[PDB]
Amino acid sequence: MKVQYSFEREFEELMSDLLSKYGYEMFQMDGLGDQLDVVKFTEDFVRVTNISTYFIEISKPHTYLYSLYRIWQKMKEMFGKGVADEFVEAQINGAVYLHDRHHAALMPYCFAYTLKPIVEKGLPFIKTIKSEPAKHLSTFIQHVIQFVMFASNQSSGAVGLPDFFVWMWYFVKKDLKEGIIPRDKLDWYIEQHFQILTYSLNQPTQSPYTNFTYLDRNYIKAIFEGERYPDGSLITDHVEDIIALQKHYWEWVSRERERQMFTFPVLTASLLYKDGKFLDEDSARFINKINMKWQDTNWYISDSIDAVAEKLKGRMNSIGGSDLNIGSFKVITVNLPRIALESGGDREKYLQILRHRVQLIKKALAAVREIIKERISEGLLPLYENGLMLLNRQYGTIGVTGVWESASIMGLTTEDIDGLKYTEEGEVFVDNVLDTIREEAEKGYHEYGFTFNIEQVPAEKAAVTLAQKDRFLFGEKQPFEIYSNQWVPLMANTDVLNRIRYSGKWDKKVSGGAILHINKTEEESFNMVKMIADMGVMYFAFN
Amino acid sequence: MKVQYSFEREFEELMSDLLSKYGYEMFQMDGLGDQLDVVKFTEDFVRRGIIESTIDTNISTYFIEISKPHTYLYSLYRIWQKMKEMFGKGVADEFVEAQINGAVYLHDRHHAALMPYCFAYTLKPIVEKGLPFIKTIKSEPAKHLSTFIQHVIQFVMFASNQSSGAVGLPDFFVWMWYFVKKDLKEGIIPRDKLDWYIEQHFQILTYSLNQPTQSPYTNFTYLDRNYIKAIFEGERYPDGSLITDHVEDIIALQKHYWEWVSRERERQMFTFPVLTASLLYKDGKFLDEDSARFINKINMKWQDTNWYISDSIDAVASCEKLKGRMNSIGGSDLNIGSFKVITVNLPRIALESGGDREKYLQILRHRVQLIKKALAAVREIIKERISEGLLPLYENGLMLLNRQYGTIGVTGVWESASIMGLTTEDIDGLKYTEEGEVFVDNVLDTIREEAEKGYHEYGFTFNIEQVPAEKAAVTLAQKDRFLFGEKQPFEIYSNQWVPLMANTDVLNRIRYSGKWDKKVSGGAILHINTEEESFNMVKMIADMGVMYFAFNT
Repeated sequence: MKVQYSFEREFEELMSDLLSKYGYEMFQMDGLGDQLDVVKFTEDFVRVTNISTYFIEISKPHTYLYSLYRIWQKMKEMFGKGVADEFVEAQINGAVYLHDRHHAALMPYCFAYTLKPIVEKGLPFIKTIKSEPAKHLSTFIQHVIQFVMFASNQSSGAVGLPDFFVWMWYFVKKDLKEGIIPRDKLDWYIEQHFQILTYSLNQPTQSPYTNFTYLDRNYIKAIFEGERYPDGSLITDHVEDIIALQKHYWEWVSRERERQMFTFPVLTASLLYKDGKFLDEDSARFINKINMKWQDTNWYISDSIDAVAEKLKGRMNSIGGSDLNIGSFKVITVNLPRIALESGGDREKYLQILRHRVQLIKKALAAVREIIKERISEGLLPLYENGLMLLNRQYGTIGVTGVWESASIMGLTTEDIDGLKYTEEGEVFVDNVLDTIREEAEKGYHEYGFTFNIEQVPAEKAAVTLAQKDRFLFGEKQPFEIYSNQWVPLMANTDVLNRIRYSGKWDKKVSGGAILHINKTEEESFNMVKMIADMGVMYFAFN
Repeated sequence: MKVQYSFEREFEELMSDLLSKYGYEMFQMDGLGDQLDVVKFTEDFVRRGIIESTIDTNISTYFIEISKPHTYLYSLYRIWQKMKEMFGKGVADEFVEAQINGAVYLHDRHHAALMPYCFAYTLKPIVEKGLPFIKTIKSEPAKHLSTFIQHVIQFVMFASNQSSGAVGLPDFFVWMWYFVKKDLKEGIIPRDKLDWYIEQHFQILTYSLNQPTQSPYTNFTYLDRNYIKAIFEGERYPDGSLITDHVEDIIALQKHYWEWVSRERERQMFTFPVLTASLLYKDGKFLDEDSARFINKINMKWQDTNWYISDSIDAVASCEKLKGRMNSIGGSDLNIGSFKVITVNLPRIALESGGDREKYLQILRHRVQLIKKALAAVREIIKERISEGLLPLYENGLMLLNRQYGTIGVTGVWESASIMGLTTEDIDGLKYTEEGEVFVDNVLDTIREEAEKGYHEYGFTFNIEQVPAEKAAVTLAQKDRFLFGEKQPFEIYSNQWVPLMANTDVLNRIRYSGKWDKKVSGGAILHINTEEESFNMVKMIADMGVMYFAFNT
């Protein structure tokens, strides 16, 4: 049988032309080949996973195809047919990578939420039961769990809870005062509620992506200045209890991750660091100590808290450490190796193409944003209507991947005694690439009325597929089986100091939209942490 | 674009022929017309929210619905393949034709070749082994109540996505009692806050089970002392104590939930779990009169609990021909379910028969015979899915295929009778004619005979259910109207022996349920629109042989 999908004529024409240009195997590589054949898909699938996976996966080609089409329509409406055509061509041939493409015309990527609207209003967007604002710890924890479950299904990416412990403390104290618990059973009641939360957030084939952030004293003071709990108390008056509550959780998981063997929430510590020292050295020494066991907390370093006290400021990171009330509605990544391949070694041409493609990506992000707005107006994204997800606090994200491979193809990498590295010219070249992307991102605000950011994305699948497409198009000229999601590859034989220095040079140019992975005593570890923080690295972890 | 789905030639031929013979409209009615067009489907979906507001769902609903036409089409194809393998091409073609034109109704059709319909579980494996079919986190057997509750919740969520229908937990309170007592003994709770700790876990459980568009369908059963003693004779808790030694603790805990739910159902307005009380009733009286009077009392407020009446506990004793009640609304016995329901469109046969009852019965027998084969095919497919490791509920002994019926469903008994000229109106309201009652008897007895033969024919047990048919009642009527026009005057077919809305004396309604509930072994429900008054009426209904009923308010 053949089934009719009812596209506009011009889109049909476009897809026919692209098919003729690139062949069926490009489409197959893009996930628009056999994958759209339900019988093949189903019979192949049915040969760790169970049936629940099937119903999730079966529709992904189809909702991708619809999303591509819808984005094309909106781009045509906004900028004209040629632009829309060019974007579709770029997405299908792999010059760019639309993330969560099966969701791109239906819902947004991620957000790091505050729990205040929950505490104050409960969960009125759910009708199957009425949920009065909580008044005890058990209710609060339930509500939080349900909120996470609901948000994971209203979005494609991470659910961040950086101020979780702030609001948890309040219900701990309130419960304590009203004698719901015996004091001698406080810690048991706390750890119980940790267990309930942690257990519920590690349930399926894979768990939703959540983030916790250990806020230091500076961040707590800065974020919640003036703000009050429900009882009228000032939040800033309980900084030491909130800290105490966070440390308890951190200690608890390090013991418990052995036993119960869970991943989430992904843990980040946010520390204000200036002039060679931590402004909250206690918290820093605590995290440094805790991490000794598993190295399970990511180090977030900042030199300022102005961002967290219409152009958007605040850190956005797909792994963790996204600031409170910050996110991204969509990421679209630039294939930098493609551009290298298209440039033929000419760096001027490289930068002209880069610039042009980043400009296209902005137009697509704008179009996606308009579609999200359409979804909101259609009553489909209640997290917006209920002011939990804020569109004015979401970036459009320009992604980058394959910086190293791109530089390599340009002949700007080498190897000396200290292993693999960029050449001097290669460092200048990366400087220029990143400065160009920055320039365009910054122009974006005035151009389209919302803020753009940049991230060196994890690219778990993109790093493979973009490489495959480039190999398909450029053959032996593209030697890499996979593109890199760090400034210098994880597997690379290179001195740790170079790695660190690169991160110290380039992390700032993406405003912390990157991570550094670095593979006998506390003071040693802490000396290293300080050394890395001194060099300007904004987000890192040891393995 | 035109997208290829890779069917065998015979199936494509068949579908094209059916298309030529019935027209696109029938396919559109069946869910295989414009619904397969992702663009039309999506464009449609995103403005229903606009129409909603004009008249008076969110994006999470989109990803659920978009694939249903497609997984139904695959399921139909797969069932056709398996039926061709098992019984030959003519049968398979016949079944596909019947399914598409509305002679039968395949339930959960978008799931039918992928997972089973329903089960009423025991929580013993969860208590003893935890949730080892989940890998995202380790889940050792619970030691405390809070953990037990969490595990039950996650089990429900997990099982709800491994099946299409209800998740029944008949012995929930049996196992919850244990953890309550255990935490009381070890001083986890202060005695003086014991009731508070319990209600907190009633809250947690109940919140979570009413908290998705629509919540998973769950069932609770108040087991009377007879059921508890009969089911759990010889069984022990993890501490080695006999469960039967705790009958009065289990009862008290069950009454506590029923009381709390009644008080709380108003405040929070939730629906689940669906409450049934299972009561042993013999020769004019409740064998557990205490529990019956309690239920009677607590129902005075919302009538939120359904009455399950049985004359025997033999079936449920210890829990190869399968015995035990199966009901899609509530009251399925412990360790009972159905892997699939396929309903016979009885009005269709009325229309086909032209008024002749022997023709009617010949066609019916043939249809039920075909349905049996379809159910046998679906069963084999589920077994394939099990061997492919896709249905861990079976691998971990929570879902039991040998404890699952293949279900022959029925809908439109009344409308079928009316089309046949076998209904009327007398002084006590609408009713069957004398000949109509015999006709209904013959229908049910014929299905019964075929069901009983099926066991020898196919090696598993068949049951019968007068299904709720929330959608089938409309679609079947519509299709019949499309095929037969004004000879099918009903906008909707009925899911009770007598239409809920019909002006007919309660006594007749009761009488009909008393005549026919047993023929479908309790696969039906009777809705009927001071305390002693209520109790007397309950007893009057039970004496008449009604097996499952409720009052509406």
